[PDB]
Amino acid sequence: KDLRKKSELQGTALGNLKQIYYYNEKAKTENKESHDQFLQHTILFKGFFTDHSWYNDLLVDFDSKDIVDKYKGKKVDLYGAYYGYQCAGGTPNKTACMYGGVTLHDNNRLTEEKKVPINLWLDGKQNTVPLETVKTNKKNVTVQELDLQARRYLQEKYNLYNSDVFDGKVQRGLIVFHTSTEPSVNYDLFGAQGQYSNTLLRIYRDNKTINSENMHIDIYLYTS
Ligand SMILES: [Zn+2]
Repeated sequence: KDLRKKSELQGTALGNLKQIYYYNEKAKTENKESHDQFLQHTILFKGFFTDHSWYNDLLVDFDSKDIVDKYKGKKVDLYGAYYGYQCAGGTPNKTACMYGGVTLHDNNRLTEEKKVPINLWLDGKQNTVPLETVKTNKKNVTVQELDLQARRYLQEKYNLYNSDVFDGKVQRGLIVFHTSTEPSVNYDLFGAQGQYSNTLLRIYRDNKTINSENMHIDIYLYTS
């Protein structure tokens, strides 16, 4: 297809993708509230981390002040991948970074959690994915929240982000967040830019959320 290939992805790019989607901790937290803005289109959550870990503040970046004004001062829920490297922001080695992942709290919580159906095809051979693979308690959920889970599995079941010598067989792939309404969102499993989280995680900057009810995912893998 018109998919980018593993070959082109630097050894650190492929490594960081693997840390992001497999090795790293996601930032999940409910009923959070922030008034703090930081330079035109980012919200700053003072003391996002309540444990005793490296990072204290979190800096959520978005495409525009439109999205920022949609959440600033509102009770939001977070779910995403955060990074410390090149986290261009305020408090020194204390501010971590995330792109979007912000959701509106109220009325979003579902009665019973939704298991999002993934259809998989490795070289046409439709392989089946477990039903608990990707799940969310949100009526309206970020593509990032679904993505982080969807890709975790492809890392596990398929070593997607492995060097060709350690079974990184698939060399091209596409993930599709097919929704029951608007045009499905599609990602190229290898089309990220850069080799570090600062640019790789930028794809989610649009804070694109979708309807979880009556929706699923399509994953196409090609080992050629
Ligand atoms: Zn579909």
